[PDB]
Amino acid sequence: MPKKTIFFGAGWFTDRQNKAYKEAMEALKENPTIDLENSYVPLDNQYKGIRVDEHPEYLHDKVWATATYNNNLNGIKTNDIMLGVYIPDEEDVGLGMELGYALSQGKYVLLVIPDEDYGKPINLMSWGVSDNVIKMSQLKDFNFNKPRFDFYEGAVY
Amino acid sequence: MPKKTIFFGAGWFTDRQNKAYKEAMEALKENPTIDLENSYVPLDNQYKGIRVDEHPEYLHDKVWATATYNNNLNGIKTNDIMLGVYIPDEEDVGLGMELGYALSQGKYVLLVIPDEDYGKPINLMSWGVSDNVIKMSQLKDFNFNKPRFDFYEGAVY
Amino acid sequence: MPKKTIFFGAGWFTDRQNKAYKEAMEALKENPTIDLENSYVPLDNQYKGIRVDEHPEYLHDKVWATATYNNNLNGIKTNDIMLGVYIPDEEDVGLGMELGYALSQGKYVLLVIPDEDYGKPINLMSWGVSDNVIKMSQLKDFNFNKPRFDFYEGAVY
Amino acid sequence: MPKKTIFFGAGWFTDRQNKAYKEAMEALKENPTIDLENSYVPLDNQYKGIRVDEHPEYLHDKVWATATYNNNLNGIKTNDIMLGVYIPDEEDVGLGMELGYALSQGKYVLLVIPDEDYGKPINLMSWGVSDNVIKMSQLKDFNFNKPRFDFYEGAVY
Amino acid sequence: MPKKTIFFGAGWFTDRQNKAYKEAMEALKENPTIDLENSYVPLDNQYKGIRVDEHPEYLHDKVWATATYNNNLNGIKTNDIMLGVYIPDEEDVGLGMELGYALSQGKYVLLVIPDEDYGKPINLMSWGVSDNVIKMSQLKDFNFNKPRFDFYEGAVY
Amino acid sequence: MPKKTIFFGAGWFTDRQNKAYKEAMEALKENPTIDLENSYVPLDNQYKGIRVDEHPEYLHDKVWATATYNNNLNGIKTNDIMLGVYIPDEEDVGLGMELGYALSQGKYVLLVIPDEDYGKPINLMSWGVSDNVIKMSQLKDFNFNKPRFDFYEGAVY
Ligand SMILES: Nc1ccn([C@@H]2O[C@H](CO)[C@@H](O)[C@H]2O)c(=O)n1
Ligand SMILES: Nc1ccn([C@@H]2O[C@H](CO)[C@@H](O)[C@H]2O)c(=O)n1
Ligand SMILES: Nc1ccn([C@@H]2O[C@H](CO)[C@@H](O)[C@H]2O)c(=O)n1
Ligand SMILES: Nc1ccn([C@@H]2O[C@H](CO)[C@@H](O)[C@H]2O)c(=O)n1
Ligand SMILES: Nc1ccn([C@@H]2O[C@H](CO)[C@@H](O)[C@H]2O)c(=O)n1
Ligand SMILES: Nc1ccn([C@@H]2O[C@H](CO)[C@@H](O)[C@H]2O)c(=O)n1
Repeated sequence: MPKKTIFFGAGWFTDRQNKAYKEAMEALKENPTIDLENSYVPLDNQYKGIRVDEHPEYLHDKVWATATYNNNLNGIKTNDIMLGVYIPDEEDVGLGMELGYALSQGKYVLLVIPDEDYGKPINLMSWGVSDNVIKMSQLKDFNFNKPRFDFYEGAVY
Repeated sequence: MPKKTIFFGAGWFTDRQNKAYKEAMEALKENPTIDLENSYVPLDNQYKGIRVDEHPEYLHDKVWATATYNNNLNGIKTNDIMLGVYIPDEEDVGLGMELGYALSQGKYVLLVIPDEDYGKPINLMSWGVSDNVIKMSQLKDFNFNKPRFDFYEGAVY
Repeated sequence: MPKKTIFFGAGWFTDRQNKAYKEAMEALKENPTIDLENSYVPLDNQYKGIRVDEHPEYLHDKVWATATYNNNLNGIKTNDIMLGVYIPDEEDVGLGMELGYALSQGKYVLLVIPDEDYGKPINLMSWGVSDNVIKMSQLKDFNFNKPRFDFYEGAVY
Repeated sequence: MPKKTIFFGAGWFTDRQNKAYKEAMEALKENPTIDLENSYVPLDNQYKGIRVDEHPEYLHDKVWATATYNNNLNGIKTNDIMLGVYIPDEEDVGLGMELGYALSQGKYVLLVIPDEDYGKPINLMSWGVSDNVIKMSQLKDFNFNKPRFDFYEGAVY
Repeated sequence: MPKKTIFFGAGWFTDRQNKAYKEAMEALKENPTIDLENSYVPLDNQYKGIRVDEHPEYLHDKVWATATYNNNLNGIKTNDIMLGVYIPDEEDVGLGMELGYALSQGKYVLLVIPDEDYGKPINLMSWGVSDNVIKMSQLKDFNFNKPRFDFYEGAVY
Repeated sequence: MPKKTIFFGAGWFTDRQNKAYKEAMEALKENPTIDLENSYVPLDNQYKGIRVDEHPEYLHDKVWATATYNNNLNGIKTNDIMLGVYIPDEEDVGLGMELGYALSQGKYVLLVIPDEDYGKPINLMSWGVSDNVIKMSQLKDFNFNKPRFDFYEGAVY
């Protein structure tokens, strides 16, 4: 079984983000076509250790920001597949940027939406960058070695 | 006097977005380095001239979506400069994607924030993709012939 | 009145190609949004000014080929708009490659088909790379300052 | 033995295409550096099942075309190597486009020509996009882990 | 008379670099196809207006470096043509990187070599990235509206 | 243990280059995350055999140069990681070009500097293209499966 690495695109601000985060991570743990160990998970890759939760003064530090921004781009460009954990009611400008970067870097762009949310409207441009969008319950068995193009069965605005 | 064209990146989904939209458009009309006539305004380039909020029968039309998505990419790639009307409290996933696309197309990426909001934290990834960020009241006089890189006078989250 | 430059993508290997070539060139001469003088015409930019059909000693010259190939890429990348004079029944692999290159360089990709052939099926991949396709008789009046995406009024095979 | 995946670029219209198709497929089956299972073969990836042979009404469907076009680009961008089964007498605009896309996506671009045809003239731009061109009989033993640049020993037009 | 802008690629780290710098700048002032006013000159675009050789406190400032690096990339991407003032005996790693970046941004890459040095061997990779190379005394009259590919009249090492 | 391939970017002119070359090669031989066998080493990939050491007439041959230039680009684009063996006192325009190419091709760009030299000033643009710069003694244990962004702890000019 060949395995692909992913960039774990996902917010961690809100309760719905955190729930979807935990679920997507569990699905990837079960997916035999994913090498999670060698995948890039932003939350586990805080520059120089420094946790911004505990030291918010770093949010005005240009060096911290440059390094964190660059680490994210690096994580996208050096991994096989771009994953976007996507909450239709809580769409994220940062994830959006990353989707557009991933597109430019020639990566497959997979959005994953919670089953309870699948079908709800998403932004045209999110709809368009995506090569495919699936429900959370399909993530554990998605074949990342044979990724295909498909359309969201759902609304755009 | 050389003139550049822009892509008008902006949400139109809240009252603060719409207010910023109207102000930015007025500033561009007054800027002697911008050719607004030959610029791309997404809201005037929707497929078949139809907005999905005014004709919700198009919410699941895949042809309308494909064409509108593609028209936007074309608007970014064929114009000189990428503009992002940006509300820190109401950031737009669609604009984010477009910032990433613009970066891929080698365009200058200028964010413009209402004066009342300038200085407030913005998303890391918006901070990073952007080449520069200014107050709404600076847009009318910005020299688009000599565009330069600068850091936002403001924090990220 | 702003003017754009074009790369003149066109075969010259059949009578219908050559007829379309001559017509497209005449239309461009009359289009007030085109600067034809500073446009790239492949047939005037062959290495050492020599065409391989008139001097078949060059059929295996690797230097002539490298230079002519590279001159074409340079012609696409340094001009505003990619034009493809396109015969549905006599499609050209060389033009196809160039359509792909132009896409990579972020150029508007306009196919122009003789009126007598407009509406006939074209290759899927030509249909997709193209931003738009028009009849020969529309080329003289096309506004290259406001280029937009549209679907071919026609089938694919 | 590391293995690479390919996109199987090849027409299936004519008798010469079909013969070369069958031969190239057999060679890849024998090549220990190719993972054919996880490679993208357009003919086995018809969108939503729908075979256009049996339902030609889909050739005027914009959604079918968008999806099929995108599936092909996706198959090129997500695989390691671009293969072009190339018939000098029957050159294909669609394959051409794909070669240019593959180039832009940073892939090795390998043309394979039937032994009976190797040496016959090919288009300059096909000659140029290619990183290498080989005879059909060399495909089964080509080392895809150590791909090199070389010139076609043959004519261009 | 159409005018193009340039990025002024040049070292300033030896006497021969500086002499070539001054000569190239004078030639550009006289070239009727160049808009020098709206061109990017790296030495006038250092972050905070400070040169590290005049203020060595900035030798380890990561913010100064990030901004100056980014300003240069922006200068290449937003101007029409990439110029490289090139000393065969004193080749510059920084300019080299920029040649590669310019290639990525689809810009014409023109090297200009002092007359006294024109014809001397240059690095293979400089020879290859360049679209063309000329003598300093040709820069004042070069037609930047019709830029073409040519091989250096000179060797590589 | 997954393994990545590299392009071995390094000069071989001077005594310091040759020493660093030998050391970097030995470190890669010891690194379990590198597949050196399938990596691209320019010095072992002389076109058509022809060694330029022994036949310097090839330095004025345009075909030799085209092929060697292209083989290098091909070696960068088809491998996972770009390595630059970097001597601060002897910076190389060719390596510079390759770094910029690698960046454009979405590769991780790792500079490696001799321990005796680590901390010495390097060009701004080398500092910027790099995703990371390490000392020679860290190369044997660098985890190429989890590459990260970091800043040189050293001077720029
Ligand atoms: N402080 C921050 C803010 C944003 N991010 C990146 O941006 C996405 C969420 O906006 C996430 O996918 C994440 O990669 C980050 O890493 N750190
Ligand atoms: N229905 C829609 C939705 C989005 N957009 C594009 O995306 C941004 C707004 O999210 C805008 O910047 C716009 O380009 C659009 O054009 N039409
Ligand atoms: N001998 C040749 C052959 C091809 N071409 C380029 O490719 C297209 C014609 O196939 C044309 O669009 C042209 O750019 C060329 O320039 N010279
Ligand atoms: N109806 C069609 C037409 C074309 N193609 C793609 O284009 C190439 C042949 O033109 C082939 O390589 C194939 O990928 C396709 O998939 N379906
Ligand atoms: N301190 C520095 C060092 C380098 N540069 C850029 O890189 C080239 C000179 O190496 C120049 O072409 C210039 O663009 C710079 O701008 N500032
Ligand atoms: N004659 C030459 C000259 C240069 N090179 C490539 O350029 C880098 C050193 O300049 C090296 O990294 C090497 O790839 C080459 O291969 N052959």
